[PDB]
Amino acid sequence: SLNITGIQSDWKVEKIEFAKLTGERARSAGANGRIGVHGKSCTVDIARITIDGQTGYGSSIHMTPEWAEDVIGRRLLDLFDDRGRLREAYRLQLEYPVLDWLGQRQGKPVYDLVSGAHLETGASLVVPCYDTSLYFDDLHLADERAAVALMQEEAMQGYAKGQRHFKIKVGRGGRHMPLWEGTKRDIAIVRGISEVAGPAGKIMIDANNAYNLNLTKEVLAALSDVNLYWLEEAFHEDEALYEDLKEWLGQRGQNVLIADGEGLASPHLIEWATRGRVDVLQYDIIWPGFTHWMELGEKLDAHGLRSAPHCYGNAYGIYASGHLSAAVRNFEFVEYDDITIEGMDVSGYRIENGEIHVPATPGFGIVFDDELVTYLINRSGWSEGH
Ligand SMILES: [Mg+2]
Ligand SMILES: [Mg+2]
Repeated sequence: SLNITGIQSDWKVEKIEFAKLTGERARSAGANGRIGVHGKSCTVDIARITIDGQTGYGSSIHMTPEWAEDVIGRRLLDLFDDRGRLREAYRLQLEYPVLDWLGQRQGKPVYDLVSGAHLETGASLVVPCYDTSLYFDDLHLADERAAVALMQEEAMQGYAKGQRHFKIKVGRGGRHMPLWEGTKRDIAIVRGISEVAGPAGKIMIDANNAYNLNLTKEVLAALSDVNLYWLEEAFHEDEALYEDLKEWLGQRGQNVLIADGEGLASPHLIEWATRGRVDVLQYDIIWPGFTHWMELGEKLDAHGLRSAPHCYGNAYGIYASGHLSAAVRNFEFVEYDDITIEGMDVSGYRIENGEIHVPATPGFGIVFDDELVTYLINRSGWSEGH
């Protein structure tokens, strides 16, 4: 719900520029339930848009130079819905540099533009987040007691930077380790980090589909004392099996929410959530993205369902995610991964008390190095202009 009234029909997309910014993760990410080592290396595709002689910056995907050629000249006021929402056709490619621009021009943070009546203007935005960096980093260790320590120490690194909530990767038995040994190792790791997290610490687990329903039940029973907040993708989403699991957790009065949605989602996932089998929805912050999320969040709140936008692989989305919490009431967490992108200043954001602090600086509050971006655009990227 952007405000198209302040927008003039004079304002025109004048130049689109593309660059892939690169970085490192603070600590290398290992394997998950289904695939191998993730690594330390990170990249982000960013577009730089010029309207009315002012530059916007932001994430951009599925945009080839020929996509850009076509959009040049167009009125900014044209790419928007009647209700003040970027048209679908431009959503992935330009939604982020466009929104950034809007804030830059208006001298306002994007979250103020998209504001709900649940939050108020002048009041700071501080959003809960969680540490998502706990991968299968123990697979070189035969000694279960060693593995726990390594995982606890990784968690302490996050605790030291202000993280108080932890998503722990599970499903070691699915592919990478013998099923039983792996499964046991999954439990001992979660038990291990749960100490290191303390009692107020929220623990999430994510199996990246490496379980079935009896494995999940076996795992959850071995964690009934752990402050388990949610359980993410125990197996690919199936209503019947989740209907069996909610009722199972109900019997035992064990309060774990069920989260799902990332990747190639079941096209009936939402409906399954409205029939009460999935509590938390996890579509990616880049794809389908911000504008979709804004539309989706609303429906989700009407149903008293929860919004947890997936984010991993793209640092930029962490910061975007935070802004979205202003447009959705039942927003859950910012999926935080500690990454440093060259040319991408995020120091205006702060991590404290298991919470992310969103700056009042215009747009998405990220300061990009105009120069190195211009250096990268020229070196390996591209430009389209009049
Ligand atoms: Mg996941
Ligand atoms: Mg799934």
